[PDB]
Amino acid sequence: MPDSPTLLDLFAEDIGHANQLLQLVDEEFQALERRELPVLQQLLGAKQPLMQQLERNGRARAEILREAGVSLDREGLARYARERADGAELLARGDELGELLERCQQANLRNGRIANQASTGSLLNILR
Repeated sequence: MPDSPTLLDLFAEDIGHANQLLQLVDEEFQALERRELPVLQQLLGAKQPLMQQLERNGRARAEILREAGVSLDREGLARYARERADGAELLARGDELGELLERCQQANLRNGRIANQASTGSLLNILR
């Protein structure tokens, strides 16, 4: 019976936002390499709404799983998914999101090593 689209929609939205974040972090890497200072502030401004959306959507996904009485990890998602028609897609998207968030975290650490990596670093700590 359970077939609400909400969880899958949250994953779909977050994959889009994580891809956009990764691209902005790469854009920032290029700017740093090229010593383009003015753009760095603008790239921070572009990352803000994404990190907010990722934070909020993480909290949404966590709340859905918690209310279903499952653990907030891949085994819990798998339990949630088990009897759902959309279950294989849930799992596939969850795993893709986990890879993208890790890629964002790494790329941001690479930039940081070169304030504007702070909120990115924090949000990704929280989300992982």
